[PDB]
Amino acid sequence: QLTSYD
Amino acid sequence: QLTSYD
Amino acid sequence: AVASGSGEPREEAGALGPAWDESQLRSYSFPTRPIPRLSQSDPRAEELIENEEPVVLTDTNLVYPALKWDLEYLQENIGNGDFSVYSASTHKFLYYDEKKMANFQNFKPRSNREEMKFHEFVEKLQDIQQRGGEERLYLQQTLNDTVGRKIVMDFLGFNWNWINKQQGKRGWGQLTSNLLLIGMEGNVTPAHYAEQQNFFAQIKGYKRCILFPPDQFECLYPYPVHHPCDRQSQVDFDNPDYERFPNFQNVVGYETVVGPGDVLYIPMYWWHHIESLLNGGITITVNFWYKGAPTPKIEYPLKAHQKVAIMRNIEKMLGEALGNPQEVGPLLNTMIKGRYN
Amino acid sequence: AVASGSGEPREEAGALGPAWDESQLRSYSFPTRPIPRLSQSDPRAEELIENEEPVVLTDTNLVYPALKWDLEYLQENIGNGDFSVYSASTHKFLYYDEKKMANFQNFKPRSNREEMKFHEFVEKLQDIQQRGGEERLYLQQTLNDTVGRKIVMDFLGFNWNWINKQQGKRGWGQLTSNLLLIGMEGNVTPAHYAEQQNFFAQIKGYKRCILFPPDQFECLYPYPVHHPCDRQSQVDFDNPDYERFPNFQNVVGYETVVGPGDVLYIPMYWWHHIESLLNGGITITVNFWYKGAPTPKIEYPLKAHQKVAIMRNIEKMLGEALGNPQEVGPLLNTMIKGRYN
Ligand SMILES: O=C(O)CCC(=O)C(=O)O
Ligand SMILES: O=C(O)CCC(=O)C(=O)O
Ligand SMILES: [Fe+2]
Ligand SMILES: [Fe+2]
Repeated sequence: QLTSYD
Repeated sequence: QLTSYD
Repeated sequence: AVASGSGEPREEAGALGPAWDESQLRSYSFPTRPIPRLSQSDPRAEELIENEEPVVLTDTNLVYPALKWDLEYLQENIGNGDFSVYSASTHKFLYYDEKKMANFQNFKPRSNREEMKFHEFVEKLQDIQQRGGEERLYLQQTLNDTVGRKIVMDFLGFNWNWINKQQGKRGWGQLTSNLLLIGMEGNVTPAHYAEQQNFFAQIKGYKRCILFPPDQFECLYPYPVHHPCDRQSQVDFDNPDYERFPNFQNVVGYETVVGPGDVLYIPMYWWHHIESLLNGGITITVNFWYKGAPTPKIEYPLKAHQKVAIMRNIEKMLGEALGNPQEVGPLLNTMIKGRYN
Repeated sequence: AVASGSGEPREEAGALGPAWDESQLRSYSFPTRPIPRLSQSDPRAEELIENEEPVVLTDTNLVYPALKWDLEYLQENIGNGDFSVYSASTHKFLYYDEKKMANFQNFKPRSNREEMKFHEFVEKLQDIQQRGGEERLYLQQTLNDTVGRKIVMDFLGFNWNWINKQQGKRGWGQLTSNLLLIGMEGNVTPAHYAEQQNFFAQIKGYKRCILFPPDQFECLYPYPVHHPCDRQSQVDFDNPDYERFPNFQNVVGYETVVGPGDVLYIPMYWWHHIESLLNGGITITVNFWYKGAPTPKIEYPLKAHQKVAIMRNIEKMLGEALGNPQEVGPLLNTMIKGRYN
């Protein structure tokens, strides 16, 4: 993914 | 890991 | 050209005159276009929110019961809980993530937090206004279950039917919190961005909100992710260092002034600089934070906020991998010098 | 000071004179210390290999049966298989990964591959020497099962007992291949690094090997990972561009000249620049590539080669994430400009 926030 | 080669 | 800014000040009902005037706004080096002010029933406003673009809703009745809130009322029904209160010798209230203050020792905080009882803040405020001091206070406290019955009554009267439905139509996650913000005129919360969707409900006083889209990451220069000021711009809007931050000369913002009853939709990842008008009196605001919708099963071209997400992750991973966030920069530079730049 | 270089040329047994002399070595802008030349029975050599530092073993008998190899013998027992053969108008043989030639269109190859029969290469070589042309050839072909019975006999005579045991004591993975390299004098294989352990067995002719440790990544400037020349230095050792590659002025190498019977241990990640001595005649080499040991269950401080591993991964991930390797650089720059540099 890597295209995910938090 | 990320500290792995290939 | 189309850099109208906030536009001509609104006229308060009953010929009470202009709610505010330009002279209350600070001066900045960049242009801005106006954020649209619409009615929640207006289809456009729904299109703007869905397309994650800012918009000012004028008739939501989101926090109708709170329009009556003022220092007295609150210092009479908010309870005896503890309320975080920041201070500053300047008008700028830069925020610091304490859990990150260890990664950087050479960091000197400028605004210290201080828990206290509402009556203490109200007193400390009155006291500050007494000797005509220069110190500034900004109470920012999440609303917990320890608030008086009245405040709880007021809270229940919020227009949940409207917001919950908004949350539904946007696929958003859960409401994480409601931060109550009471601040002194002239106070400034420097430009920064959030990872959550935000409904900013103005209650008392007037606030000038300057927003920048995610695609202006290049001109705003956020601090390193592991730094305490993560998500904030390193650029001092009052004395911008064009040598260190050249693309700030290219920054273009969207602005508007919100007042009692307005609700500003600040989309996730959008930078926002917020200031309480000068000589405008204390200001009160309650915001609503929601986790954004989940991440799709991706499609190119990639959106600006997705690249920001990528960059944040890269910085995070390298920090763990190298075992020290301080090595992130030297590694990134080694990687690009003479190779990608 | 201790920049001896390869040291005084070795004297061939039987008073046959110096095997070679300085005038056969090209001239470079950086200093170098000598790579130690030891006996396989010497404890030091084993320490060097274990600590992944280069070393020249003089008595392994690794490819003893091949010491007799020459163009004739080979063009008589190697078989009728196809042999990759590169060409070049210059002495520099930069390598290009074809599968990556799509990521970069504005890339113009300098050395083209060309399959052919051994007798064709030997002829094309003789023909090249006929008209005293300037073209240069470099045959580099993996040894497959299609080689003549003799070559197979010779192969079996290699000192497997020694190498297999080396592979055992270092925990290395499996032998991936044996590349047979036959080249013309003056030929140069520009500086580059590998992700595998390498035993470089010299057979015919003399080769000057210049190695740089992994920690000199900063001074060698490898091409982007997605570029065809991935793992190679962008620096032209003959006409170094100090404006684009400032730290090349800080590069310090380890060198040595290998000849018939020497085995050079080129540790994984170590850069190596290899040149066949000028007017030294054709050269022949057979190398042995092994996958390195597995990755430990990590410990800090991190080793230089581990950071290289990290940087390669970061470049790879961003290439996939962004959906286009061409966006890697612009993203990396956005990430660091005014933030980490
Ligand atoms: O109004 C302020 O001063 C800060 C508020 C803010 O940044 C927010 O609600 O997201
Ligand atoms: O000897 C050469 O010219 C190239 C060899 C090489 O790079 C290797 O064996 O790793
Ligand atoms: Fe905010
Ligand atoms: Fe190599």
